[PDB]
Amino acid sequence: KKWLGTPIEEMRKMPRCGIHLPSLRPSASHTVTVRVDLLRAGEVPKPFPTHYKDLWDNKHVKMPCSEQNLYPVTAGSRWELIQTALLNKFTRPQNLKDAILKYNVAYSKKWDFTALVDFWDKVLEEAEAQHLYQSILPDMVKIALCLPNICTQPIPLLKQKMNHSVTMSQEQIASLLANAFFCTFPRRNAKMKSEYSSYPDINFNRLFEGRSSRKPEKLKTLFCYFRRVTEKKPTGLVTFTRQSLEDFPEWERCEKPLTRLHVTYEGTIEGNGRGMLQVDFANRFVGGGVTGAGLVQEEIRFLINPELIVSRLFTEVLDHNECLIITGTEQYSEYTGYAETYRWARSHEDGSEKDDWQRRCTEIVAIDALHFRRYLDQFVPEKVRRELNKAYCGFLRPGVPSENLSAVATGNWGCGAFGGDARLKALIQILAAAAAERDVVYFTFGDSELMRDIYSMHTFLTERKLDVGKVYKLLLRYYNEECRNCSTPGPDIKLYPFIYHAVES
Ligand SMILES: Nc1ncnc2c1ncn2[C@@H]1O[C@H](COP(=O)(O)OP(=O)(O)OC[C@H]2NC[C@H](O)[C@@H]2O)[C@@H](O)[C@H]1O
Repeated sequence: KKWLGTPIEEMRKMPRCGIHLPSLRPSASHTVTVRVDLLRAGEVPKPFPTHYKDLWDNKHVKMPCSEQNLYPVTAGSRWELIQTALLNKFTRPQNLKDAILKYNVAYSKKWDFTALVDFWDKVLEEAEAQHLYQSILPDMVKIALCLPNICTQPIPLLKQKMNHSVTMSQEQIASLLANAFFCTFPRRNAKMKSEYSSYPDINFNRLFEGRSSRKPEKLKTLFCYFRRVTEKKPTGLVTFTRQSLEDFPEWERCEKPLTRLHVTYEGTIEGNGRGMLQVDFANRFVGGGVTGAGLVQEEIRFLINPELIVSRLFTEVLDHNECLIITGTEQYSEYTGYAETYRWARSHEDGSEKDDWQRRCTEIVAIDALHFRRYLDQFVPEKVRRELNKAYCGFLRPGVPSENLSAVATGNWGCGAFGGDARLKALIQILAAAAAERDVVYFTFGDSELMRDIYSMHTFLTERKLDVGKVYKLLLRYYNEECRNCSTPGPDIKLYPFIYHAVES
């Protein structure tokens, strides 16, 4: 049997479980960059304000089209330099390289474009390369240079400790990412960098470097997205929300019961978690190394839903008590394989429903697990409380009643690159969801024994009526009784057998 637990169709999904969405209006906590009054279905949103307003300070994104974006000639407008550079024709890779370097002269010998030249000549066919520079690259420049006219409102930086949302259009995002592709964002490339050292990289320069055989598949995935939005302008909105909690459960005395579980070894979070809160196994610098090296769960999601990539422009590094909730992004590509075997399969027509704010019903939460430098560290109670607290922040929607919350679609969070133990992390998530009072759909990603063990454990704890606080205390018991006074890196018994034994006595 390929799944276990509650049947998947008894789990709450959006937009069916949701409360009627109230009128979309700006707020001290909500930035909205489009004309709400003119917002209609299938209609490309209008910007608000109508004409470019500029801020060049330490609270908002520094835009390439700002008058204060200067370069040494006397002080010259780098924006005029960007327009000059890109309005040239592209016949070969060198002409895009030389164009991008005109306004990034400091990095003229730190930036390699080997992956791009190979993609242009070797990987793509002639009719594919010809279509790239005669249609796709020109149409990318048009939307990039229209940034002033499309992004009229300053975009606020989502800093540590801020509970704030920014609601933006897909066309606006299209423009920003087009600018990112051409590496136009100022003050965002420094290594010794001061101001944006706590933000992820935004400019795409590293997408052209290296001799990795997966660089072309990243380009294909992004050029699939760019080709799409260029041809037919997208009409949706995307909300990015930074959540930062101060009051977490007192886990040891939490009387809340466990909730329902559906767990399967077939399918994926994105493929089979439609209308559910889909977890992104993030880096605290959101997006990971999507714009560079790195091609695992987060990056892949960031590439097939590239409108997530723009979050890197305004999202400060996540502290332990924080997550980034992105609602509205569209999936543009399909893929095969994973990491070194990842490949772009084809375009994907997203058939998701949209809400009263014209966002696609796709909620993604970025929560960073801890990167454990050795296996035994994660069982230390403070590391357990941290991961619980991170997941709990990822799942909790205060302001929404629990019966109006979808299930969470998640998986082996923290247990790939970050060396976590899936059984420990599964239980952590199940406990987090229970505190947040939501159901869990778990994808073990091809692992059947893990599915059985997770189900059996959930069932055992449910039928003995043990609450969050009792299970938490068992985890603290596991460390003290079997991990603390431990001879070699491994203890004499694993977590699950310990729980079974300790509860049965
Ligand atoms: N699409 C999908 N669905 C469900 N499960 C998946 C999927 N893709 C991968 N996985 C499973 O999740 C596991 C964890 O993936 P990984 O990307 O290693 O997550 P980590 O949290 O360990 O890694 C965090 C780091 N990696 C990329 C980020 O930028 C972080 O720096 C991985 O081993 C797979 O078993």
